[PDB]
Parts: sequence; C-alpha cells; structure tokens
Amino acid sequence: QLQSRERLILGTHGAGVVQHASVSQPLSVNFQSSVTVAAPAADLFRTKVHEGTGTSGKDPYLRTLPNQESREPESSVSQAHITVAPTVDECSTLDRRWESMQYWFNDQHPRLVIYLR
Amino acid sequence: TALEFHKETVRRVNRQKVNVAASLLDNFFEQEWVAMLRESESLENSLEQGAWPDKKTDMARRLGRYIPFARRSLDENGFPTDARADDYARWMEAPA
Amino acid sequence: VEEDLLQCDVHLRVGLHMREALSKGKSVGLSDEVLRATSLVTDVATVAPEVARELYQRHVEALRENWSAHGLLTALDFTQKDDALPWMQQNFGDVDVASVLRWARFYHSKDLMAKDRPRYLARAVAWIELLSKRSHMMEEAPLTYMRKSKPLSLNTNSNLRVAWQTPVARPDGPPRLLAREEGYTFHHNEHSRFVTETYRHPGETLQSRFLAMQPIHTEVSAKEDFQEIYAQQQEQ
Amino acid sequence: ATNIPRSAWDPAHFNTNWSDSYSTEIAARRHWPAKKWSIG
Amino acid sequence: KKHVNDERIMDAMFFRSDAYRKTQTDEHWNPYMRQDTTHGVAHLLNNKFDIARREDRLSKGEQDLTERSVMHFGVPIQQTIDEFVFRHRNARGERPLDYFKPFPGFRDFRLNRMYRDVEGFSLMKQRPEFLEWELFTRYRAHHQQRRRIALLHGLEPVANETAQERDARREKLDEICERTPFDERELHTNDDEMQVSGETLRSWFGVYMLPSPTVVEAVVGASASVNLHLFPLADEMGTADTRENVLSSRYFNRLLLMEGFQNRISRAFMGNVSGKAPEPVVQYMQPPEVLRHFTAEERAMYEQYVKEQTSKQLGEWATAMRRRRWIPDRQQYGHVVAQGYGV
Amino acid sequence: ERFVVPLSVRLESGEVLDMTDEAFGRYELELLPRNVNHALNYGIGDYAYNRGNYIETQDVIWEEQTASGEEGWSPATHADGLRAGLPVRARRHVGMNANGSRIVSSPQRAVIVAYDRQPFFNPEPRLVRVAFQSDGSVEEVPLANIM
Amino acid sequence: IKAALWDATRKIRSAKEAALNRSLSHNQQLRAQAHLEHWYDEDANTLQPLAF
Amino acid sequence: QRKREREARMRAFSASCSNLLRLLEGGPFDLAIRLAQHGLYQQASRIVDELHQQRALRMSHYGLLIDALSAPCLGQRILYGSAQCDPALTYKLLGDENGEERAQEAHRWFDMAFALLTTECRMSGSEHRLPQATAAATHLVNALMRALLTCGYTHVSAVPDAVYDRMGLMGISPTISTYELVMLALSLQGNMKEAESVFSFLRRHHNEHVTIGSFNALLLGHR
Amino acid sequence: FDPELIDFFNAARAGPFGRPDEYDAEEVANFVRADLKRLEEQCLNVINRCNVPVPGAT
Amino acid sequence: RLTILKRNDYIQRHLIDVTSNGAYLGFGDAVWRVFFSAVEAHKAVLFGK
Repeated sequence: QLQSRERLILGTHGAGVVQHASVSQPLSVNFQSSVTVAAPAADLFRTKVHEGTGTSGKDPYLRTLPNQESREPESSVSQAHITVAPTVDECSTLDRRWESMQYWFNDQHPRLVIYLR
Repeated sequence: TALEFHKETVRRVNRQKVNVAASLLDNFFEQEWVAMLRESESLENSLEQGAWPDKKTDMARRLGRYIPFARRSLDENGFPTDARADDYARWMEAPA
Repeated sequence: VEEDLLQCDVHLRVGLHMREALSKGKSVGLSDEVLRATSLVTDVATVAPEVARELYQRHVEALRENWSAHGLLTALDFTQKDDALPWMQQNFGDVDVASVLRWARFYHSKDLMAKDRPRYLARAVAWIELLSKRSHMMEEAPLTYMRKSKPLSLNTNSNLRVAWQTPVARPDGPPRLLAREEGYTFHHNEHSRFVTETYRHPGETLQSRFLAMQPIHTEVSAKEDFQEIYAQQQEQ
Repeated sequence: ATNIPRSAWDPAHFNTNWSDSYSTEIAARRHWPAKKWSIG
Repeated sequence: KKHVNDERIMDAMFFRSDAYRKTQTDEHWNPYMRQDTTHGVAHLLNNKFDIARREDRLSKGEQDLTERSVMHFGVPIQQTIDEFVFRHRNARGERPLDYFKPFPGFRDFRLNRMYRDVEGFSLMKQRPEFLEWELFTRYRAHHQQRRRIALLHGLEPVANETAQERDARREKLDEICERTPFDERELHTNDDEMQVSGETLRSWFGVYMLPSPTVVEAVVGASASVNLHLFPLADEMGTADTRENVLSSRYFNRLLLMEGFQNRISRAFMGNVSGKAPEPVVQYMQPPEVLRHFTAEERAMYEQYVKEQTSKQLGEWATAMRRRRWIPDRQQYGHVVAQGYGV
Repeated sequence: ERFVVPLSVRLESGEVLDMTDEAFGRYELELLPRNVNHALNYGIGDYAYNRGNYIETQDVIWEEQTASGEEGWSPATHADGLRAGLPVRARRHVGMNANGSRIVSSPQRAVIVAYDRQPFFNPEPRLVRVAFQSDGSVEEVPLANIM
Repeated sequence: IKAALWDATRKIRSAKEAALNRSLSHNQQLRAQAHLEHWYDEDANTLQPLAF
Repeated sequence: QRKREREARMRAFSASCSNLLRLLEGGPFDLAIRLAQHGLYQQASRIVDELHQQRALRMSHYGLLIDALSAPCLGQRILYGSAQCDPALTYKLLGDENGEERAQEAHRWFDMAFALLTTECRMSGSEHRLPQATAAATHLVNALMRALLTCGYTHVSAVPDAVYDRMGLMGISPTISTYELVMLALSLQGNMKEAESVFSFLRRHHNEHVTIGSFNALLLGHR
Repeated sequence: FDPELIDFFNAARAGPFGRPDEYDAEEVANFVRADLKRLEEQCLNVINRCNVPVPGAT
Repeated sequence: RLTILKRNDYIQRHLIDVTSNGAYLGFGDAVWRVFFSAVEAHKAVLFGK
C-alpha cells in the first residue's frame, strides 16, 4: 500500500526512483565533468510524445506514464458473496430479490428482519 | 505575449500576466454569471411556463459550459495551441 | 427502404394485371391510378379505421397500464373513417404503413383480410408497432430519475456521493439552481450511495476545538421518482 | 481488448510485490558462511 | 566541422525534410505516417467539432482526445525500477535489512517504500526516538490483533456503509478488543529492531501508553483531564495489573483532548489554531522575482486578484464558523446563539 | 432514552428556537467546505477525521481501501498464508449423507484452527480443517469453499 | 428587446461561421495544406457580409 | 465505385431538395416534415410560423416537426458523401449544418409544444399541474434531445448539461430515449466516465429497459 | 430478462411436478444468477492464481 | 387500532421473536442444515410412492 501513490506511482513521471530536476552542468570530478552544460530547452520547440527536454520532473528526458486511459486493476473482491449495507433503494425492492439465508440471516445488517418489518 | 513570444523569458512572464488577468476574468465570470442566473427569481413564480422565450432557460443556459481563459491554451496569434497540452504547459511554465 | 422495394408487391400485382392486358392485346399504363386500382389498396384502404382504432386503443390502454390523463398519440378522427391512413403516416412516418398493412395481410398463404380479420388487425398492428421506431418511443415505460452527484466533504467513503436535491424533492429547502452550476455531475457506480452530509453542531466543548466535526450521513434515495411524487400528491 | 495487456503498463496494475530482476538472482546465489559455530 | 553549424547543413536538413514538398502533408497518405502528433495536432482535427471538443476537453482538463491519436505506451514502472537497480548495482542501500540474511522471504526483496502503516502514528514525528519504534511496532501488532478479532466476529468495514453503522460497529469492536487478550506470539521482531518486554514498555512510556483494560476504563468513564495515569493503577485484587488488552479507538479518543498528550505527540498547535482559517492558497501567488516584472498596472491587477481571493476564503471561514443550518420547520437558516447542559 | 444538550437558536427574522443538539445535527449547512477540520491538521492534509489517533486513521485506511475494493473476501488459494487463526469466510457442507459427495451452501464466517501445508498431509483437494463463527463447529471443508 | 436582437445577431454570426466551417472542412486542398489557423483567421466579424 | 455511390446518393438528396422547393414555392404538414428532414429548416420555419397562428396544431404536431428537423435524410446524405459512412462523424459533420439555427428552431418549437400540452391539460376538464407526467411532454424531451444531438458540439454537450437539468427541474420523468440520449450526448462529448455511470444505474436498476442504442452510445464514446 | 431465454427455459412438454413448468423472468433469474455466481467464483479463483506467482518464489 | 396492534403482536411473537437471534439461526447455515437433516430422517416417506 504505497503512500501518496496518486502522485508517486501514478503521476510522478519516473516512478519516484529517477531525479529529473537537475542540469548537465560540469563538476570538476571526472564523472560529472563528462557531461557538458547543455544550452537550455529550446524556447519554442515542438517536442515529441515520448521525449521532453529535461528541465523539470513533469517534463523529463523520457515521459513515463502512457497516454492510455488510467483504470484501476479490477478488484478481486467478491461483489457476489458480499454483505452490503441496505440502502433505501435496496429495501424498496426487498420483497422481490432471490437471496440466500446468509443474506436473510446476516449478523451485520440482517435482511430478513428488514423484510419482516 | 503575442508581440514578444520569441523572447525566452519575456514570453513566459507575459504569459503570467495572461494567466493572472484571465484568472481575474473567470472569477468575475463565474460570479457575475451565477448572479444573472440568480436573477431567475423573477421567473420562478407561477408564470410557470411563459411559453417559449425564457432568458435563463434557456436563452442564457443554452450557451453551455464556460471555458476560462487562464486555462484556454491559446497560442502565439491568439488562437488555441496547435501545440499539444504537454508542449504548451512546458512553454508556459513560471519564470521561477 | 434503401432499395425502394416497398412497392414491389403492388408492382408485381400490376405487372401481372398488365400481362393480362397485353396478352389480350391492350396497351397498358403506369401511374397512381393503376396503383390505387389494384385490389390491394382497395382492400387495404377499407381496413384503415379497423387498424387505426386498434393502434390508438393499444397505446392508450398501455399508458393506462403503466401519466394516463394525456397520451402522446395525436387525434385519430374516429368516426371520420377517411383520415385514418394519412393520420397513420403522420403518426408513424418512419415506416410506410401502406406497405406494412399490405404485408401483414397474408398469414402463411392465407388472406387474413378475407378470413381472419381481427387476426389481421392484431397482426398488422404488431408489425407497424415493431417496424416503426416512433411506436417504440410512445410505447416507452416510466423509468426513474437519477439525481446528479458531487463528492463528499468529510469523506467517509468515496463511493458515497453528495446527492443532488431538487426542489421537487424538497421544496421546504434551499434556493438551488441546476446541478451543473451547483457543481454536481453524473456519477454512479456498482456501490454508489447518495448522501447529504452535515456534522453535529459544536457547542462550547474541547472536542469542538481539537477534534474532527462528526457527521451524521443522512442517506437519501438513489432515484427521484416523479411518478410516485405526483402519486403521493394525488393521495394527498 | 488491448493486444498488449493492462497489467504490464498500468501503474495501477503494478505489483506491490514486484521483486525485481537482480534482487532474487543476487540474494539467491549467495551461500551464507558455513561456520556459524565455533566447533561445527 | 564536428558539431559546428554550416550552410550545407542548413541546405541539407531542409532538403532532407522538405525534399519535393507540395505541402506539409505530402506523405500523410500512410496511416502511421499521418497520425503522428509530434510537431502539433492540427492535421488530425479535420472539422470544427473535432477542435470544439478539443478545447472543451482541455478546459475541463481531460487528456486531449486528439492527443490520444498516437498510442504512447509509456515506460513500465517495472522498467524504470529495473533500470534504476541496474545502474545503482542492486539498490543495496534500499533493500530491507532482512534482504541481507539467509533466504529473505519474498517480502524482503521489495524496497523500503513508505507503506501507509505510518499514516497515523502521531507519536513518531520523523525519526522515532528510543523505544518509539518498538512501541509503534507493538501497536502494529495491536492493530493486527484488531484485524484478527474484527474479521473474527465479523466487524469488517463495509464498502457501502453509513456513519451510524460505522461508529456503532466501532464502539462494538472496542468493547471486545479492549477486553480480549492481546496475542504475543504475533510479536515479530523485524530487521534491526529491539525485542523488548511489556514491563519495560510500561515503565518508559507509562502504563497510560500501554494501558490495561482497568486503566482504559478509568480513562473512558471519568471526565477529568488531570489524571494521565503514567503508572499502574492497581488491580481489583490489590496487585499490579500485569496484563495488556487490544488497542481500540475509544481510549485514544479519550486521551487526544488532554494537552499532556497533544504535546506528547507534538501536535500541540491545536489550542492556537483551533477556530481559525487556513492561509489562502491563492492561484498564481507569484514570487517577488516577478512581482518585480508585473508592470505598473499588471502589478495592480495581480494585487487586486489576490486580495479578492484572500477576502473570498476569509469570508468563507466566516461562513464556516457560522455553521448556519437549514431548519425546515422555519424554512430558514438557524444560527445558534447559545447551548445548554446535560438534559 | 435521550441525553440531549439543547440549543437556543436564532432565526433569519429574529425568533429563537429551543432546538435539540441532535435535531440540528441533522439540519443542513449553508456552505460546507472540505478544509473545515484543517485546524487539527493545519497545513498538512485537511482530513475527515482525527489524525491524532493512529488507530482511527488506520480504520480510515481500512474503510477507504475496503470501499475501493482493495480489500474484500476474495476467493482463496493455497498461497495466502493459511496458518492457524487466519480469519476466513467459509462455505458449509449442509448435512446430508445419501447425497452425491456433498451439498454446499452460502458463505459463513470461520477461522482456521488446523491446516497442513504438506502436499502429503493435505492432498488434492486440501481439506481445510476449520471451525466456524456460529459456535466454533469443527469440520473439514476444502479450500475451494474458503474466502 | 436587446436580448432577442442579440439572439438574431448571434444567429447570423454563427451562420456566417458555419458557412465557413463547412467550406474549410470540405476544401480538399486547404486540408492538405494542413493548418489549424485556417479555422480561425476568418470569422463572422471578418467574412465579407458585415454589419457596418 | 465509392465515388459513384456518393454521386448517386447526393443525386437522390438534391433531387428531393429541388422537387420539394418547387412544391413549396409553386400537403403543408408533410411538406414541412420533408423539408426539415432533408435539411431545409429555413423554409420549414415560415411554414410553421403561420401554422401556429390559427392554432392549426397540437401537442404532438410541433413534436413531429422537432424530430423531423434533426434531418434524417441529410444525415444519411452527409453520411454517404462526406463522412464516408461514419456514424459518429455524421454527427460531427452535420453539426456544421446550421446546427444552432436548427437548434433554436427545435428549442422554440419544444417550448411551444409545452405551451400547447399544458393548455390541453387545463382544457381537458382536470385543471391542475399535470403537463409533465404526460408522456407526450417526456417525448418532447426525447425529441428535442434527438434534434440537438444532430447539431453542433456545444449542443451535443448541452443535451446532458441543460436539457437533462431542465428536465429534472420541471419534473419530466425520464424515458428510455432520454437515458440513451444522456449516454449518446456524453459519448459524443467524450465523457465515458459519466456514460458508463449512467449505464451502471440502468443495468443495476432497469436493464429490461436498456436497448442496444445505449450500448451504441458506449461503443461510440469509447471509440 | 429476454424472451429468447424464457422460450428456451419453457420449451418443455412436461417436467418435475407432473406438469409442464412455466419459468418466468424470476425463476430464470435465480437460475442465471446462480450460474453467474458459479462462473465468477471460478474466474476469480483463476485470477488469484494468476497474480500469486512472483519472481521470488514462482 | 386493536386489529393493527394484535397483528403486530402476532408477527412479533411468531416470526420476529424467532428471527431475533441470528446467531441462534446460525446465519442460514443452521436452517439449511436442519432441512437437510429433516429429509435425511424422513428419506422413507418424502420420496416413496
């Protein structure tokens, strides 16, 4: 149950492991001097769908979330054997539904008592 | 903005001016429009139909969902961005 | 319809009638006169009061079944036995009743319009009511009305949604505009609930400054049943 | 539906228990020292 | 020259793109050549309805429908994580310290991600102090015994349940948890955690943080705040209450008002911020670095806009503290002037 | 039974009502934002509950997820830690003999008191020796009838 | 009065816009010369019939 | 081959248009129906403007005109010719066809129909508030919605933004065509997160009243 | 419910009560719902087996 | 009102007083099981001749 997932796993481009907000500026160590300072993101450039320039996290060197539609993983929850709270518009029909005796004799929200009342 | 689009930061700063003016405008609009839509207590009486021509329903509500201009992704010339939503967001980020 | 073979029935009849005239040696003619002159529309124009009365009665008793003070169906001039079929095409102009009645005449090579005429009446009526999509409209049932919806403030569940309360539900209520302008939009899911939230009124307590505002989630129906609304009002 | 399934690109479908590629094939090839005991 | 602009190069990047171009869409005959939305989206919006729904959609913020004309299967979360581990040579700094023992159970390859079970613990702020983590883990055990008994008698949370049932069920489960033994074999010592005893916990934290049912009773029943019982109140046989029962919610509901605890958990502000408004998050509250640049009158527009926004939410908290409500019996909004007492 | 604290209420015109705390807890606000209980959660997320109670925020997680369908009595398989005392929703074999190999019923809560992971001590199908929630009746029902 | 007059005026305006949105949609060459600004440079404030 | 089919289709449409204009300049109710159905609102409007004068109409006459104004023949014309037989783009490529003026006509007509329907309710001897429960007015709702979906995008999104809202406000208990047009307007708006919600309420309450045109709304909106 | 399904549920000349059975929309309702309960139970058991293998101990 | 009251009391003493203890009912399991036991016992005469 990853915390702040709706900003981290879903909307943080690089899955929260990749750090985008940085420059290509040269540091005198032999590792960080190998990266030349790149002149900034072009002002009026029309960039591609997967590639950004890399100025920010939301505009990273390779956009990560797809343009597909974002739908949850369809839960494994049993919507069939589940004991759910009787709404007024679930009891407005309570005399008509074919249910089992756990449905009628539930401890939590018993429904036969609702029917008999 | 139109005039000074090519200027790397001046365009972005004038686009901030745009986003502030249009925010003021759309707040103005969302209150001075629900005001004109609250002027329907003149017509919520037992002139229950008043058959064809009501001003709010729908001479005024026909015009539909409003588009605020702080959000209307307008391009250089004053027409919506041919560039995509992403490109235009980056282009119009803050001078910060 | 696309091929305009609606009238190939009468045109087969006239082509045969004219294979009679040409075989005798008489020249022939193609016009509305021979159209209305074939036996078909002669016998199908007499059933016009019979079919139309049935259509009207079917749809008025259906509405009485399911509101019933008005019907959608226009005035069929009853005793005016003439304006039945033009009334029919004005009433269900999406299909050619001239062809429906002349199709539903034969019932397994059996001319119903000579023998089982009430059978033809309830047959061509079924056929017009099904082929004409407008018939489906004015034969619709009373469904119920879903109030639009907006998310909760004190979020007990997300599936539990501030319901839209219209003045016809509650007149002793707020001066509300439409649900769009007041923010609600369309949403319901396999578990959705419709709710009004307000919290218990806080007096001068310490919880009333350091805790959360406890809500009593007053849950309202999922449907605005205007039919039961006017029915309650008739029941006073 | 989608010829490339949902569970592979869907971050909503991402495994809370996705234990990665080097992880297990590294923590597996180890052999913890055979001499936990002074004697044995 | 290597990486130096040149006129043949200008002529060449133009002869390469627009070789014999009759118009920008000369090669837009191929489908997976036409639908590409790299250098814009216009060529795929061919009627006014297309661009109409385009702009309405971009106003309402939904992802532009002609944007989705190219299918950009993103980068899989698994690929980004796998690449990260590959660059950083196993994320050795990130695994859970149980990864590094014999046969880490499958739960021990997934990284030290902030899983929500630290959503609620007001005790530990950012670095759990001594025995703070050990008590938080004991209470992880306590809420787990909670879950056991909750599914046990079937007090599970319900997808479509309402508030009255919620708190009825809550006070229902509190009754059995606070009265039912707390299970100790479940007390699993994780990586680098200290395995401690109940008496030591009850000594350092007080038996108010680790209350026995009797002390919890003394907290729920009486009304005083002056009694935070940081030590054992004896048993009904005259002894020390060497026992603990499950952590429910009503007991903390009792504590959270006594300013001894509201500071013990360092959320002390509640006295100083209880009845007042939040700071208005004004859209476009620009920094002085471009308040410098808003011209003589655009600065004025900016300040008028922000002033109207602050006044908006301030009158909004006025209407929040009013708490006027619709008495239908008067068809109006009643604003309470005073309260009573226990009636 | 009722233990009410009355409220002297002011009306829009001027008259004062003697209305109960309960009966105004039901009557509807004028403007109900979501940042109202911020005061307990200042600056940080403004919630619908007390963040002070880890336990109540934990039932926040419980109810929120269980509404979202992240939790639920899904069908079980062998992989889910079927150890002694895991809460489990079983389905009963409703008692008959001359019937063909079993007669099976609705979901009824249970908990496991005896289970073996061994593919030998627990063959196909793996009879889960369970004890239900009604009175603790111990019977062996396979994992096909467990949630 | 002014509301219905503006109604008739916006009728005319949207008709002059529609008589343009049809033309650009059904021009095969202005659509091969793909540009968005086509749908935008002309509008009922500038198409030939004007109110002044 | 496709060109020949488009030419032969525009020929039928244009010949019908010309023969109709000739009838009109040179009976009246079928004339107005055919005019508004091929797309000649601008001439079917003055016909009804004088048909209204003498109370030559009823509840359902303006209703007929409303649905016939949605131009089914012109829809099929545009469909064959410009849409390349595309049922979604036929709405988007009809919406350019004076969809506002056709929409203003459909609107004013519906309001006239409401007038006439309440007039009938109060002249039918039972004087009281009952124009809504008249399934006739509900079908005016369905017909105005069908005549709006054929118009511009503004109105395609107005069907469930102001027509549905006004329906609820006046108390018109919705019919199946209203729910399927809720769905089809949301579907040509792009708001599947609301269309599948409508469908959820239906399947969970009135699946006997779901027909295939609503699943059509879904298969169009997801598209 | 559908007329095809009723005409398939009641296409029988005689049944269990010593008399032909008339199956309505609801006597077939409980039938199709029991069947669909069965199919969902089997389907979700599948998916549960389909998430259980992980790289660690598949 | 007496008619209404003594219908209330009859449905309160013969059905609702029975179903008051869901735990007594075993939540449907016990009720089904006892039916299955009744037919267990009288296998002889229910499906006989």
